[PDB]
Amino acid sequence: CSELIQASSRITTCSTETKCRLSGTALIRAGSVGAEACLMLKGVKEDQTKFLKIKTVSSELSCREGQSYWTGSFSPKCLSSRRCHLVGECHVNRCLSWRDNETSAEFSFVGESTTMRENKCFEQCGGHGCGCFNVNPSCLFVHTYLQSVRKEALRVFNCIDWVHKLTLEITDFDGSVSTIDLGASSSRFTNWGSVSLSLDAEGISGSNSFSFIESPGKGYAIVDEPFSEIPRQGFLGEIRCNSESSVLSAHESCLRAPNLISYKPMIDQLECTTNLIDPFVVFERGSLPQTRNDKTFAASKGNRGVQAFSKGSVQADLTLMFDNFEVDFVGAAVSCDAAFLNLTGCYSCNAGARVCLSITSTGTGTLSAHNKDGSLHIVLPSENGTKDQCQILHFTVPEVEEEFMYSCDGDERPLLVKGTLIAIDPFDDRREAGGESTVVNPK
Amino acid sequence: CSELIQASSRITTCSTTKCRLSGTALIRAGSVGAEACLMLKGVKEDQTKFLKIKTVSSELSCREGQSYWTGSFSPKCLSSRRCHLVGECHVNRCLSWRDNETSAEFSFVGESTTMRENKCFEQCGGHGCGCFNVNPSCLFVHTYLQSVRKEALRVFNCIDWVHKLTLEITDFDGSVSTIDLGASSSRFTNWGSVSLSLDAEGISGSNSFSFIESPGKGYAIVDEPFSEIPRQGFLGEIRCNSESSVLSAHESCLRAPNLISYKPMIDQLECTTNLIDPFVVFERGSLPQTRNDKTFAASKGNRGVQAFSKGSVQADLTLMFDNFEVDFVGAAVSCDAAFLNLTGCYSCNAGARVCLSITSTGTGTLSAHNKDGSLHIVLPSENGTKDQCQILHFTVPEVEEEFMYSCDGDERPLLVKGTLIAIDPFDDRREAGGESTVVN
Amino acid sequence: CSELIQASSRITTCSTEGVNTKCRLSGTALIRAGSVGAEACLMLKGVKEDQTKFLKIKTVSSELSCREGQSYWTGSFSPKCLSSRRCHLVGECHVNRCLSWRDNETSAEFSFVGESTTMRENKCFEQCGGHGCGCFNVNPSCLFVHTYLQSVRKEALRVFNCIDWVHKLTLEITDFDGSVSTIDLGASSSRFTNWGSVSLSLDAEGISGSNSFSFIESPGKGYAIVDEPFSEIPRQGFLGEIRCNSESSVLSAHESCLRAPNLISYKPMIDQLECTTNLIDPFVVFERGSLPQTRNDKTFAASKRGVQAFSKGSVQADLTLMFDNFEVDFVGAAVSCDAAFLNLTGCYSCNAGARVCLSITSTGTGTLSAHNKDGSLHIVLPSENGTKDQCQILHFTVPEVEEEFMYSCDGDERPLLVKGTLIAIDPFDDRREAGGESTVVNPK
Ligand SMILES: *[C@@H]1O[C@H](CO[C@H]2O[C@@H](C)[C@@H](O)[C@@H](O)[C@@H]2O)[C@@H](O)[C@H](O)[C@H]1NC(C)=O
Ligand SMILES: *[C@@H]1O[C@H](CO[C@H]2O[C@@H](C)[C@@H](O)[C@@H](O)[C@@H]2O)[C@@H](O)[C@H](O)[C@H]1NC(C)=O
Ligand SMILES: CCC(=O)OC[C@@H](COP(=O)(O)OCC[N+](C)(C)C)OC(=O)CC
Ligand SMILES: CCC(=O)OC[C@@H](COP(=O)(O)OCC[N+](C)(C)C)OC(=O)CC
Ligand SMILES: *[C@@H]1O[C@H](CO)[C@@H](O)[C@H](O)[C@H]1NC(C)=O
Ligand SMILES: *[C@@H]1O[C@H](CO)[C@@H](O)[C@H](O)[C@H]1NC(C)=O
Ligand SMILES: *[C@@H]1O[C@H](CO)[C@@H](O)[C@H](O)[C@H]1NC(C)=O
Ligand SMILES: *[C@@H]1O[C@H](CO)[C@@H](O)[C@H](O)[C@H]1NC(C)=O
Ligand SMILES: *[C@@H]1O[C@H](CO)[C@@H](O)[C@H](O)[C@H]1NC(C)=O
Ligand SMILES: *[C@@H]1O[C@H](CO)[C@@H](O)[C@H](O)[C@H]1NC(C)=O
Repeated sequence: CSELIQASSRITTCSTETKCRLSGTALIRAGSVGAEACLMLKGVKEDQTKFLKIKTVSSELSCREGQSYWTGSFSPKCLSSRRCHLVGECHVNRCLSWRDNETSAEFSFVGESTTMRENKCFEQCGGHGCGCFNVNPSCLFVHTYLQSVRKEALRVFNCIDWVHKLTLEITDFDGSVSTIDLGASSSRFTNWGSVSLSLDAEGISGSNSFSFIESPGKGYAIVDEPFSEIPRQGFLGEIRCNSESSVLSAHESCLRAPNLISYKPMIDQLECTTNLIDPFVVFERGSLPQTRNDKTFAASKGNRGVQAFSKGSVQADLTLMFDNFEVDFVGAAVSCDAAFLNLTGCYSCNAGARVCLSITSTGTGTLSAHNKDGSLHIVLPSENGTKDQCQILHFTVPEVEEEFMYSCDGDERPLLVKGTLIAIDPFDDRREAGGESTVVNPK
Repeated sequence: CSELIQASSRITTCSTTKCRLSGTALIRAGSVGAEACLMLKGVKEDQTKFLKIKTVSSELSCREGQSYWTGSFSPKCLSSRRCHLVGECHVNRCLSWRDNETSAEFSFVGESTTMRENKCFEQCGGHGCGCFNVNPSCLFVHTYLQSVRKEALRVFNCIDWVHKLTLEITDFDGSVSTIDLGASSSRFTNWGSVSLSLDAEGISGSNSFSFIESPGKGYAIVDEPFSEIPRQGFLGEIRCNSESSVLSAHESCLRAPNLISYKPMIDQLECTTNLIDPFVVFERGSLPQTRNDKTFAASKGNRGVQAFSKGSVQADLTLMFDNFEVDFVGAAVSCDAAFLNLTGCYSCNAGARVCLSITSTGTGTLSAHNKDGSLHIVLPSENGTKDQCQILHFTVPEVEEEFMYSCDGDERPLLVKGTLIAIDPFDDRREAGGESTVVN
Repeated sequence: CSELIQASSRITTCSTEGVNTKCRLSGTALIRAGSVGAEACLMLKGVKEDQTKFLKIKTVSSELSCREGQSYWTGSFSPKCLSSRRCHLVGECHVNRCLSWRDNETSAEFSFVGESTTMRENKCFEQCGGHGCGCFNVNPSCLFVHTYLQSVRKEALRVFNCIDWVHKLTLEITDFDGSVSTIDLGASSSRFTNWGSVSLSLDAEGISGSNSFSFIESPGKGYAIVDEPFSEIPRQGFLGEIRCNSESSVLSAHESCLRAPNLISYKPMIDQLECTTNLIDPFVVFERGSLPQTRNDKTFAASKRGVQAFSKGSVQADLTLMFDNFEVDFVGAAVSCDAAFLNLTGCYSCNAGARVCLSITSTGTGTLSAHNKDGSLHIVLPSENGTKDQCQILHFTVPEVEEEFMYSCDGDERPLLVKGTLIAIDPFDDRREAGGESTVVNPK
């Protein structure tokens, strides 16, 4: 039992059209995941007692997605062919006037594709030193196309709506147990009265913008940066498509930021390169579950989308109404014993460090702990028995040694969170790909 | 009537010693249109007094921060190629050319206060390129920018979101007044006081955003963080401090580096830009736009933007009644709800609009949820039949989703079904510019 | 006294485990935090005995502590280079050698430079040939370039984001003694006192708004806010386009530092060469956002370390009070205050905003609340017995501000005119050009 009640009152409710019903009313807080109000009720005018438990099972924010695109890993492949001045297409203005969608006759053997591709021409040296009788600039013709490095894609998306669901477990007067789902300003009729989410203060808060990646059949990941609305070089989605299949085939309908392919002309040699963000590196770094500002992001039931779970404290008021019954008393909290187990993770990182505790109690409650200056907060569930419970904290030193005071009933006792965390070196998701061209013999 | 009451108590208050006994009711705002019906009993006397409190709207006002003007810019250039050892084309000059130096090739060009730059690109020499001298020739270029359209756009961020909760209060005699309350504010009435005692209204979510004003044509949202300095490939890569400066493409405007591209072709030359079209950005996000159940729209008078909570509202009101306490409260009445239509897109920021036919016998709130609770609908119910709409976000083209609804708490099914359109991946970059005017 | 009472009743609490049956009867009071300086004055009466005692509860501060995530060091860097042009067929200037040059290949032209652990790169640019460029052969000459970076100033800056914002509500509680104690509450927390317990039963405090931001630490010189999202990797045109894992690595421009592609521009001029950078000046960024800074009524300041967000006006939290064997008898009434507009200093259309100051005359401790006509501007400031000045940040969009406020501490509002002149802040570019002409090496 948890101490959850904030207020208790009697209310008369009349049906205007004219019957009147008298109800006892209790304003309780959800408190935290696992918290449970134990209520014994007394009849208002009659001498009867009833029993009722209301338990906070979970607090979830469902991500309703907005804009979405597919991306992946890409790499360039080059065809090259240099002609002397006055040979082939290498006359006067042609090379310098070349268009990205004009294919040189040097590459006629190439059939038409539906692939992301471009064409270039670079003036090179002339004269004997470059195998030409003519001294004017020779023409290095280049045809390039993109290919998927691996035959799998990633779907990147933003979250526009975070829809709250507060799941409650209610043990009614008859002892029957039901699950009640409540949204914002929602009220549910029960056989003993009603229960309503009368004030909801749950929501995504903080100073960071973020988005998510779906890896088909391999889960989700968080991107700790704002969603990129258009293709931009140096950003995730600098190459993007409208389908999973178009990423795999590097289809021409994909969008890409300007100038993503580099060229290094070397007379008869030529390197075509890219320096793209590796989205799979991004995915592995932010692989769910991830916790940010006490919100745990993970895949929903059936891997349909992402959700933010509260695993500890919950900020929601619940108004209970009991027909013809009012509060006699509430169940008292019981103490719990907590022992530090381990601390694992990194410091100065978004993911943070995982602290695990062993919790022993004789009833369902909530462990609440804090460091001295109150900069750190631990909130974990307790029950009749002994379970390990973990959560994420964020530190900024390698050698952590911080004392906490904890309790489930208000009688605080010391607990030392001690461990070694690792550093994460500054990183760069860009990876060079590509290389020398395939040299075509002159025709 | 709505069941909004959370707590009821009898509180005595003492000044300094005069003491006043007031009935005290803690009610939830609930949602827009929700109305608390309170019959009071004389604490001292033997009178019954009726009182109604209705939530009319809940607005967050955007107090703006940094702001700039921008537009749709385009390049126009002059070019002139000279042979080596001719004119300025000597030794080091072309490779050493500075952006702010106008070539003597364009000595006929007057003074300017427009954004401009200058380049010199070496080109082929020798007989094949019309020069006796075999050394590299010099293609000089003078480029300035201009505004395509004769209109500009002001981009800005929002630093403060200031809450206003507007209440409609019905006195004992049936007199109706309107009260506005901000955070932690109270207001005296002729029957006591109403105060916003706990406010959980605010802008929450996983996205940062900004806004654009189009003078006399309304506002738009920008579903991306405000760009603090000029950056290539972002809105405001070119920006000015005024509207008039955008139209003249004045030299005081800022530019990110290297926004103008050059393609020298011996005697031909193209100067091009590939800039974000802010007008396209504007049209995509033109208000009203709804994000995380916040409806963003122009404030009345068309003076800045506001966020309206058109459905659910999270705020506690504390009511005090002088010498009166709560006798009873009006019961909620049930309503009938039927699906009307569903219009919009899927996997898009704007979302889709759902409309319901709602019939009831009194003022109240309709609440709905799909099976897994990932979708939520909150809409006002009234006596009679009225249409009500709200924005939802989906990720499939064919929607078929059963909702359970109630106004009184007794749930009934309802089917939201319709077809949503796709929005293809887009790029706001638009190519502009072209060939130069060739001198001589 | 403040009017903070929201509910009041008796609650009986009992052990239900079957061991020790101890039922305690408590009075219970649900109060709003209201704002900084808000103080509930509670006269309690005995529940089992004929006794009275006075109790006060005052909201002292509401702090959100930044638990940092990813972090990096940066600074202002500058390019320095050596250049040496060789004619075609001379030295390394053969076939396609110049066009094939790799960033990490030092030219033989610069064999004299010692071992280096500094950020550096090498280039080769083809230049003119023939007798006009001092060469016998007409194929392109080779301008070889070796470039290294250096830090201008001997300072560095640490840029970081905030992942967690841990709330702490501090209260001053005056017992029946007159004795005052300070208590700290986190979310859904309870603290026992000698008269019962106080618990933060509903917490509506948090970082809200439409902007993402991060922070900069200047070692021994405070912090700053950056009104833009943290950049996770080096990107040209952004803070952190060059970043390091330590302060000293910034100062030495160490090779372990990361940088975005092509941050060094080159201007080949036959035997002259300019190597330049146009990097974001992080010290300019720091100065613009120097703490304290107020955003959406949140005052960001140093912890005194790390950064915190203070709610100095309104505070949105409910507190649940339990009194052992005591219940609420009555509460102290709020008092009127009179406000006088002092001054208004700052800028318009800017993230920093403008600071308004009032002089608030009252007869007791409370809270002043005000609003302009359309309710787009809100003012919440602490009130005290006497005449005292108080200030807060507002945000405007005009150089000449004219706003009429209706203020109150009890509920009956009176007019108040706010009038001032705010400066404009022109659009800015944090980029600064650096570097210049190469040191020209003589051939060997
Ligand atoms: C609490 O559970 C008691 C039995 O649970 C036992 O389970 C074991 C796994 C181990 O944890 C033992 O220490 C436990 O005692 C049961 O006998 C009690 O009745 C329960 N207590 C309450 C208050 O329900
Ligand atoms: C409540 O509604 C009653 C019925 O509404 C009428 O108006 C029509 C528009 C349509 O809804 C029909 O059902 C009805 O003829 C009306 O008679 C009552 O006066 C209304 N009462 C109040 C208090 O609004
Ligand atoms: C028949 C004479 C001859 O063979 O000399 C060369 C040709 C032009 O050569 P090309 O462009 O056909 O192929 C060059 C091979 N490569 C790429 C290895 C350099 O004639 C000229 O010198 C220019 C007219
Ligand atoms: C008298 C020397 C002469 O006139 O011919 C020049 C030399 C090559 O010159 P270099 O590369 O050794 O140095 C010149 C210094 N510079 C480029 C900075 C001006 O010979 C050739 O052209 C090919 C053998
Ligand atoms: C290339 O694009 C241009 C338009 O920019 C078009 O006119 C031309 O036909 C295209 N060429 C080919 C081969 O598709
Ligand atoms: C830490 O403790 C938890 C809880 O039992 C356990 O699951 C986990 O494996 C432990 N990790 C390490 C590294 O010991
Ligand atoms: C252009 O900029 C240079 C900077 O070196 C300056 O000396 C010069 O006065 C400016 N104006 C002109 C017309 O060159
Ligand atoms: C959907 O129904 C609403 C309410 O009647 C109406 O205003 C709107 O025009 C309808 N939409 C379409 C596309 O018919
Ligand atoms: C330069 O870097 C390449 C990889 O890009 C490496 O293979 C090569 O060994 C490096 N050369 C030197 C001299 O460090
Ligand atoms: C404005 O008044 C405050 C209150 O005393 C004072 O601290 C500040 O210096 C004043 N500033 C100006 C510019 O008058």
